Amino acid sequence: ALRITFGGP
Amino acid sequence: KPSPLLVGREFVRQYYTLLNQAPDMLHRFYGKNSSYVHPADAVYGQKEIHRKVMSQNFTNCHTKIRHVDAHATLNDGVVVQVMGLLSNNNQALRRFMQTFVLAPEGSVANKFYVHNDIFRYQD
Amino acid sequence: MEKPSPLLVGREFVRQYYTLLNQAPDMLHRFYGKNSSYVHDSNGKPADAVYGQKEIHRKVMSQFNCHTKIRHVDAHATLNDGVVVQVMGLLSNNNQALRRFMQTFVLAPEGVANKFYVHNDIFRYQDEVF
Repeated sequence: ALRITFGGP
Repeated sequence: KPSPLLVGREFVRQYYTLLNQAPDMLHRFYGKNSSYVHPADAVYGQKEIHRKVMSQNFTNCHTKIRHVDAHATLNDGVVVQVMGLLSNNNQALRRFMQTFVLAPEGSVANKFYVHNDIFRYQD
Repeated sequence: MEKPSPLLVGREFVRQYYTLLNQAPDMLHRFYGKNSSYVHDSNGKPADAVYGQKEIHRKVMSQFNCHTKIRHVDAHATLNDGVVVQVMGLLSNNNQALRRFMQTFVLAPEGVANKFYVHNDIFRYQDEVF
């Protein structure tokens, strides 16, 4: 939940 | 919000590890309006950005990060400059800078997408 | 009415910026606002960056008859009708050795049309880094 993550909307 | 420099570190860490382990998975990071520039013109969107990435034939791509600036920018985004050395497919380490605007994905907390991606070797 | 190319925005700004860094470094601060962020080694390698107009002025006067050679300017649309500009080339302060550098502006609308301010000035000399 508090992990910074990356992906497109 | 989480420290910009933290988003900066983690994205950076995450990005060119993809460039070495799976370029074919790099597209996932990009929106529909996302530009990617490697002058050479911008491809846009996940589908073309993938096509361009696979075209660069990133092979055994080791990467040396010599600095990272990362600052809060408009829309609770983060701009990022990386200064570094990049070899590819066994070429000599070449110096370069890469500018990123990372932007909040909206739906999901602490999640960003790359809105801008600009890379230029200095040589 | 027609919108100005991002790349025009960027080029024009870089023209205007590296100019004023000769005409009146004193007067530079106006480019930046309240949430702005500026930098240009100190100790520990790459120095940290100030923020906000007042703090930026101090840091600018803490260095410039400057002469800039811009070898690369790229510029693109970003969030909130802003422009991210990637600058790259050479600087020499008070008639010294030309220095290689790698910079990144994020410009934003002022909200006067065609008027923009600097939300981020990330400047780095290369020698101090490589």
